[PDB]
Amino acid sequence: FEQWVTDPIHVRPIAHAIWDPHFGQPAVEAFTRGGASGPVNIATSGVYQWWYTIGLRSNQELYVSSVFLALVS
Amino acid sequence: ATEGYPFVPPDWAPALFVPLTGLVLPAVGMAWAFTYIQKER
Amino acid sequence: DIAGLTPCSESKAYNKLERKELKVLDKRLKKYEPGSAPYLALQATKERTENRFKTYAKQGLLCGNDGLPHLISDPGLALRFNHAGEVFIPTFGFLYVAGYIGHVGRQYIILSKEDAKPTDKEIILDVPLALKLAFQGWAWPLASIQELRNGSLLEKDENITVSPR
Amino acid sequence: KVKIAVDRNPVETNFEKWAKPGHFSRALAKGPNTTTWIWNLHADAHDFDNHTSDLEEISRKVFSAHFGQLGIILIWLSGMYFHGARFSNYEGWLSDPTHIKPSAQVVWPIVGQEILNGDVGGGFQGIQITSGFFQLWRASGITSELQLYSTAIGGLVLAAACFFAGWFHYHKAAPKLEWFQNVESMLNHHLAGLLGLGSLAWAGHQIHVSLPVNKLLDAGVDPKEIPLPHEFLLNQSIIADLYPSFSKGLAPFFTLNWAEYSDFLTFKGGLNPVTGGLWLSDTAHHHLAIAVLFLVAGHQYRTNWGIGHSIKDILESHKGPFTGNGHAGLYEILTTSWHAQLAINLALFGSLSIIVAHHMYAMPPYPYLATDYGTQLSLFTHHMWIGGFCVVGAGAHAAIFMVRDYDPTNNYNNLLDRVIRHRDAIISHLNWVSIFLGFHSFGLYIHNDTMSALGRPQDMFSDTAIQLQPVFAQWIQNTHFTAPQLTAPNALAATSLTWGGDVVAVGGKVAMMPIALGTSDFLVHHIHAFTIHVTVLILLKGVLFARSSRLIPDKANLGFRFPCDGPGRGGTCQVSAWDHVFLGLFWMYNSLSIVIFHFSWKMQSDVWGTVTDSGVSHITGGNFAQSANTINGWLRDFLWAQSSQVIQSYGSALSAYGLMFLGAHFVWAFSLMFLFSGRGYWQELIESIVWAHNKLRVAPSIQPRALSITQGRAVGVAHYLLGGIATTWSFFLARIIAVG
Amino acid sequence: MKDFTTYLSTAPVVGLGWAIFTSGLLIEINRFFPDPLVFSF
Amino acid sequence: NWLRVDPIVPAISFVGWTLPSNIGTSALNGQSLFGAFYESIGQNLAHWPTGPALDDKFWLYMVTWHTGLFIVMLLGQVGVQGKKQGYW
Amino acid sequence: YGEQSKYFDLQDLENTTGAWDLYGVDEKKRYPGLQEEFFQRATDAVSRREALNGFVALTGVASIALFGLKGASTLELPITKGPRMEKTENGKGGILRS
Amino acid sequence: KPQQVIQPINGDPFVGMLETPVTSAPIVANYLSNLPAYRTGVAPNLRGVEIGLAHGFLLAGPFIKLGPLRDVPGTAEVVGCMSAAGLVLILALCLSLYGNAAFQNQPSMGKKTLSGRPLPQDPLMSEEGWAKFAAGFTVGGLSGVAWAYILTQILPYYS
Ligand code: CLA
Ligand code: CLA
Ligand code: CLA
Ligand code: CLA
Ligand SMILES: CC1=C(C/C=C(\C)CCC[C@H](C)CCC[C@H](C)CCCC(C)C)C(=O)c2ccccc2C1=O
Ligand code: SF4
Repeated sequence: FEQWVTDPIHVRPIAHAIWDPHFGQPAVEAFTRGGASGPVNIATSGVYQWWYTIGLRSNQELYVSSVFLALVS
Repeated sequence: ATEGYPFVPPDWAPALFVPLTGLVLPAVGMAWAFTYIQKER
Repeated sequence: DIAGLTPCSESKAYNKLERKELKVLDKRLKKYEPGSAPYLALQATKERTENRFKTYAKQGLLCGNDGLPHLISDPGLALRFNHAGEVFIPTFGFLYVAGYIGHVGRQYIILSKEDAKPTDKEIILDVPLALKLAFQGWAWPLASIQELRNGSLLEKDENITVSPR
Repeated sequence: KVKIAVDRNPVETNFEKWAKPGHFSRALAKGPNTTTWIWNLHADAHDFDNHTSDLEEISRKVFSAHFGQLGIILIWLSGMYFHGARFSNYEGWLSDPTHIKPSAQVVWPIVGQEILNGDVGGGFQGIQITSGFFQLWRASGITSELQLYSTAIGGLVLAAACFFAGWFHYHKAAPKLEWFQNVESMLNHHLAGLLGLGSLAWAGHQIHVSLPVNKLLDAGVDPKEIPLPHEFLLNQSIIADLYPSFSKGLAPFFTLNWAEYSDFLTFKGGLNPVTGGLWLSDTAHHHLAIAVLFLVAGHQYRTNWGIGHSIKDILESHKGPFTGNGHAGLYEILTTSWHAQLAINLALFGSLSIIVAHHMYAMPPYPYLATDYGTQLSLFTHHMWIGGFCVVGAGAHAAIFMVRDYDPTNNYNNLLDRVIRHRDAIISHLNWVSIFLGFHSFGLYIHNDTMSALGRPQDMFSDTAIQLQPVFAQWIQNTHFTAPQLTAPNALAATSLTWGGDVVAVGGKVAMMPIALGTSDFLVHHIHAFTIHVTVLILLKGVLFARSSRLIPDKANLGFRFPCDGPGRGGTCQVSAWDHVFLGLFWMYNSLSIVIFHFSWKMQSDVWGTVTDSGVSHITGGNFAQSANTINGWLRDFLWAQSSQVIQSYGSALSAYGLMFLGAHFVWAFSLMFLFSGRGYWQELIESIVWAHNKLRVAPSIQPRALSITQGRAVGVAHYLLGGIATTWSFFLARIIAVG
Repeated sequence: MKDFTTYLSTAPVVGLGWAIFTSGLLIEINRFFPDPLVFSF
Repeated sequence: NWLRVDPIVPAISFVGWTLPSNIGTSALNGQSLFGAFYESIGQNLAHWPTGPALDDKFWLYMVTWHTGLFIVMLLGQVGVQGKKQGYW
Repeated sequence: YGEQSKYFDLQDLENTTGAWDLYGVDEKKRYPGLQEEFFQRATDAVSRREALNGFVALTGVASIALFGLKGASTLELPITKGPRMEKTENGKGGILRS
Repeated sequence: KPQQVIQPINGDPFVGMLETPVTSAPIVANYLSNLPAYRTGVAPNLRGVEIGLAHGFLLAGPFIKLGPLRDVPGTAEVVGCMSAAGLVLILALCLSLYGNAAFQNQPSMGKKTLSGRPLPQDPLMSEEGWAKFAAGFTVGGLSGVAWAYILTQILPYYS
């Protein structure tokens, strides 16, 4: 999210990391998209654009949002 | 952790969490549900 | 020149499409002697292509950004501009025949229902009455209007099977 | 004992029963009160069992029905010969078969159809045909269009004779039931007479007509100066130079010196390199030996002169202790039930059509047929599907016999009764082998797809990775390749080039080349075995449970084709054997579609292609050994790598194949209404439409009704099968015409 | 003739006669006249 | 259940000895079909860690001889039991 | 039961319904005597279904937690190894994101 | 003398089986009656010990031979064995669940061996008896997995 904030037109959104133990060695390498280290999945949900539009910048704020929504749940 | 203090994720969090929720959690769900549906009276 | 569509007579893509079709049609012409019957069929096809391109132009037809002619559907706009031949007059042209079939089917249904075992008449057609009604259906809208006012066209729902909800 | 019992004039020749369309059934003889009367009229039209309970009238009806079908087929064949005589380029194709595509259908210039008259070569335009009639007319020696005209007129004359024969043998002189029950005479006359006489006549025609014409055709002689076959027939001098054994003149035949006939009755393995088809001398000796085998087999049964075999004695004498009564009553069933004989004949006809397709794709029996990839593919696929349809109909009519003509009085402990007794064991074991084959074929496919997707090709079931080598098929191939060396020393070469070591090619294109079998062929063959086991499970379960079942004990009294027994027992929908056949039609469709996909891909990737000086290049890149192990590989490299010519066929000679493809898509998709849905919703919608037509007094006298549940299932399966068949037909023909 | 023309009057023959008439009419219109798009006389 | 089912009688093992006498030492091509089978099992025993290959001729003789054997013992069993029961 | 033709008697209905053990014997302690108590003491601590369901779950959750945390990266499973340099850019039709 | 080999069981043509040479063969009947699952007088834990030993010895093979790490030498023989042990634990859990499910009631009708003489009750058909059987099954499976492991360590041939 920070890399998306710095460059939205270039850096792709990432949804979640992919920890599948049945993955092969080319499979781990071919899914480190978005300038990441581990195997990650590209986000197409649009929450990156929405959260950049509403002023969320740092992942600390997203952590606070997650814990607040867990509390309200 | 710095700037991540709510629900601190370790580096081994996926490698540990994925097999309980793909392995142990479905097994407990299966056993509990099977004891539920087969319960007499 | 409505909705940003140039006329077919002054469209570059229309003429480029015509040149492309003439090129591929003449490509097959080089594989046959001119005195052969496939050559005559290909020549007749090319003549039909040239006649179609000529007749589609200079008739008020228009096209836009594709070289393929477009049809104007709005009445009034197709009446103020010369575009009534596209869909406006075919609308009444189809409706006349569509009302022709509906009227002769109605008269045959009415005539057959006032007859013993009328279910047989649907699978055993009678030719002289059907052909007489076929040639007595030119004035279908005139028969349809007079039956509409007097209740012979319609039927009150007290003798109509209705759902029990 | 065997005689000709014929009743003269049983039915008057008049249009009295033509006046009333509903006359065969007493239920339909009243009138068309509902719209289901029409569908019952066209459905029970040829069902002769409920028309009358007399077997003699049914036998006469089916005899003249076969006469009418024979006349129809003769009319169709005469029309094909007339089309080849008038609208064809057969004269041009004879002088150049490797460069001029066959064409025998000419369209009209009425509405844009002039683009369908493709440039097939030879100064001719028309629809490029795929039936391979030109190859047949080159094998059976035919030079000019006059001969095709004569054949067409003779076929029309014989078709009129067959229709007159049906009219005579029903309305004028109808045989009695004892005439039809002469099974021994029937078998002797259709073994020695029909098959044997036809084989001997064809062998004589090949020897006296086709052999000199084909000997002069592949030698470079133009067909214009080739002598007509009557010159070869009458004059021994002209036939003596082409074949020196004709100078002997029937001396070695009666003096038992048949080794002198080794010039035109040869025993050669392989194909003629000039044409690509089988040697006509080999086919002549083949049909002569077949005529011998059918002449000797046609004198086996006893009819009127004491000697022979009685089929009842043969059946009742073969009794083995694990079977109790052994074939005890089957003679009584097969002499009294038309449907049992229909099931047997349809099953054997369908299987033999499957053998026909396989053995034409294996050994092409026609000149310039192997290089014509379209004709070979079309023949294989068409006879494939016709064989499947005949097998499914065999199952259907077996189930019909089970429902109607089966009685428990004659059979107590025979084979049929014991098959009824242990039907649950058969169905359970068939289900087990079904699940086993399905898992270790399709799960192997899914596992290969997953290991490809997971980036681990070394864990796949491929040749590069761990492999399942078909050792038995490859050993059979090696044995057949080495069969002429030891076990058949008089054969020149191998019986086919499936297992050979040489590649034949006519006109720069590969005619037939050796076929390599790997892991992918193993997977597809066991997929085929799985699919056929499922389809035979469905058909056999429908036949076995048609009479009675643990669910519905009184299914026999409910008829063969009934929709259901109601929503009782949780819902007994599709419980009839007719619905079992209805599902077996789709399973047949899946089986034969996968089979012909395997055929097309394997032959395009490992057999068909254009030969070069630097090796042999196939149509594809030889990717069957690398892409047929996965479902995505199958999809991308067969259905997507091909069909690029069908989509771009527009504006060309084969655009009608694209139109047919999309119409087939339409009909295949339109069928799923009649498959998913039911009747009550459609009946209520029809009620609303009936109210609409009632409001302004256009109410039909015949009440509009929704289609029956069996009627709806029949419409759905018919539209589905027609759409799928036309889809595969259009795709296969467009791909094989634009490329091959 | 009556017995045969009663069969001639049933629906399948009517399913041909209308079909042959309308089909041939449209063939002759599309044949003698070319393919048009506009009804501009 | 009358444990004589599939009756083990040593008389039908005698018919398994006639086929090596009939097929074997009966000239024809080479020496015999059973003689060729004997030569094939002779040379196959040399490569004990491996087995016969696809190009080997051993499988043809083995399969042909073994279906001939199975046919002759099946027919002998059928005949010798039809004689006893009354089936002939 | 089965005197001449009868298959039902209503006092030995265990025979009437067809409940028959086709393969059943009552021979006790076929294994040698010293062999049982080695395995009889093996089962007695896990004979209860509560002790067995717990033990399977005890070896279940612990070994599952052992995998990934310690089970992976010792077998060199290709999920905790990392890439060399693959798949930073994406898009063959241009744009070239990331 | 027809030799009617195919006959119903106990002369009863009303029930499911018919006595067939697949069933009525003395060798097959003796082999099936001597299998541990049909030794009714033996305790169910002693049944489960042999059954689990045989099944855990057989289940190790495919995991070692066709496992994901089969090409890695020295480690395939341990990964296959611990995966086989995990499969044995899964089967033991499902066996215990079946023992809970199918024996929450009490059977009332005996098995009736041929020509009578039935014992009171199979201990395998009980709740605690099937629990002991599953305990014997998991102990036997673990011991068989360990035995197939040590047989892959010491060897004169292959693995
Ligand atoms: C000439 C007879 C006739 C007449 C006057 C009508 C009139 C009507 N029908 Mg009906 N219809 C007919 C025959 C007829 N239908 C037949 C034969 C069928 C079966 C295919 C249907 C199936 C049908 C459905 C499924 C629906 C209608 C609907 C309608 C209404 C919409 C108008 C329309 O064009 O519908 C469209 C009609 C069709 C698409 C059917 C076309 C079939 C052909 C043209 C009819 C052939 C009749 C024949 C030539 C007459 C014999 C002539 C005589 C001299 C021998 C209207 C009340 C709709 C409704 O409820 O609207 C309120 C509706 O949903 N109809
Ligand atoms: C040797 C004598 C002989 C021959 C050649 C045939 C030939 C045939 N029979 Mg058979 N039949 C025979 C004796 C013979 N029959 C006897 C003795 C009986 C009484 C037991 C029957 C009873 C019988 C029945 C009940 C049926 C047949 C049918 C058929 C046809 C099957 C169609 C087919 O396979 O495609 C081959 C197709 C062709 C070869 C097309 C050419 C057909 C030609 C014109 C027939 C010429 C053969 C004929 C015997 C010549 C003498 C007839 C004379 C009075 C003109 C075939 C033509 C079926 C049928 O109805 O078809 C007629 C059928 O259902 N047969
Ligand atoms: C040797 C060939 C043969 C013979 C003699 C019979 C004879 C018979 N069968 Mg059998 N059958 C056969 C082959 C044969 N069948 C095959 C190959 C199949 C598999 C498809 C079946 C499946 C079958 C079933 C499932 C049933 C029968 C039934 C019947 C009986 C009446 C059939 C009838 O009235 O049809 C009437 C004729 C029609 C309905 C016309 C067929 C139209 C089809 C549905 C569509 C054809 C479309 C065409 C291929 C392409 C046109 C495209 C379109 C756009 C124009 C009769 C005993 C029925 C019965 O009651 O038996 C006693 C029955 O339930 N048969
Ligand atoms: C491609 C479509 C498709 C597929 C896959 C199936 C699948 C099935 N049908 Mg069906 N069928 C279909 C369409 C299809 N149907 C349609 C449209 C019809 C209407 C005509 C029918 C008519 C029909 C009949 C009449 C019969 C079947 C039967 C079957 C079974 C065959 C099982 C077998 O041997 O294969 C093996 C199993 C499969 C191919 C299923 C997929 C297995 C994959 C590879 C997964 C492997 C294991 C996996 C890892 C487990 C996942 C674990 C997870 C839960 C965590 C199966 C349940 C038959 C039956 O009951 O069995 C004898 C039967 O009699 N079907
Ligand atoms: C659609 C549908 C119907 C409704 C379909 C009906 C009533 C059949 C309609 C047949 C029509 C009337 C045949 C003729 C079609 C056209 C009128 C032909 C046009 C030809 C042109 C030249 C005009 C069912 O009755 C049904 C029953 C059971 C399962 C599924 C279904 C089902 O899916
Ligand atoms: S849904 Fe139809 S086929 Fe099924 S039980 Fe009901 S009425 Fe019968």
